[PDB]
Amino acid sequence: GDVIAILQQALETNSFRLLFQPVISLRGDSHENYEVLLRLLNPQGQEVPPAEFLHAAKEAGLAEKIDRWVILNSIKLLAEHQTKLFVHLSSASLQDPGLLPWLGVALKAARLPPESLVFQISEADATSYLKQAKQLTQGLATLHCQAAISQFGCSLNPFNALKHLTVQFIKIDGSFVQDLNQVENQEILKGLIAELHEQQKLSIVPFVESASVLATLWQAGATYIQGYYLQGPSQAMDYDFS
Ligand SMILES: Nc1nc2c(ncn2[C@@H]2O[C@@H]3COP(=O)(O)O[C@H]4[C@@H](O)[C@H](n5cnc6c(=O)[nH]c(N)nc65)O[C@@H]4COP(=O)(O)O[C@H]3[C@H]2O)c(=O)[nH]1
Repeated sequence: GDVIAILQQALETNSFRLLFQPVISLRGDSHENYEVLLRLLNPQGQEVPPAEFLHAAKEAGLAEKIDRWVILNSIKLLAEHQTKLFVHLSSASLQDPGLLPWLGVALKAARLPPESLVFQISEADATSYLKQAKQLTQGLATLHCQAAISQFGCSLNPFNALKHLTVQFIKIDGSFVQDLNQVENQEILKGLIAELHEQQKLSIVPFVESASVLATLWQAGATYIQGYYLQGPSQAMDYDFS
């Protein structure tokens, strides 16, 4: 239609919804972690997935505003439990010199505890905008936020990026848990996890949709898992982590 007109209006009328998908600790950590996922609410009140609007938003100069809406609301809902939220950043926000100054004031205004937010950057974006990702993640550390790289492991030399960035969590690409009946894929997954741990990064493995995969990941040493098998995205944070 005019997705752009709809987005412009949505940003001014709270016509978005946050969903939450729990991230589960396998090694005894007590935080109640959730990933925040965004849905646009169309004029009929239906949830529309990021695939249908984030691209057009960025091209129309709206991506930073969408990220600020998500972050502002995450900070709020959080404030309302040892909860930690994983929040996505678009590439536009990576490049935005105003993000850090604004985030600093936004955190203080809600009186948010340290280590409450983890900002997620895709591997592709971390690599494409390496200098900006370096600066942003260093700044996040100064503000006592954490950071993560998601969709990890698909670039030619995925570990090189970590030489430059300040990140505590690494969320590997969902492709790595497909076809785990093949021993080659088991070995690839195990090696990836092992190398992340050598680098003292916490591994998160998503797309867990089966007991065999859950068990394989647990034996491979993954520090956290996520997937429909545990719980899909929901409007409420009521997962039983205990
Ligand atoms: N097959 C399968 N799928 C699963 C499973 N568990 C979760 N998913 C879905 O897999 C996608 C994971 O997010 P992402 O791909 O890393 O990447 C995200 C991220 O790049 C972007 N995104 C979503 N929310 C936000 C947001 O708040 N801000 C920004 N900047 N980007 C967002 O949109 C992408 C897609 O998000 P979603 O449509 O919510 O789609 C999500 C999630 O709903 C599973 O076990 N199996």
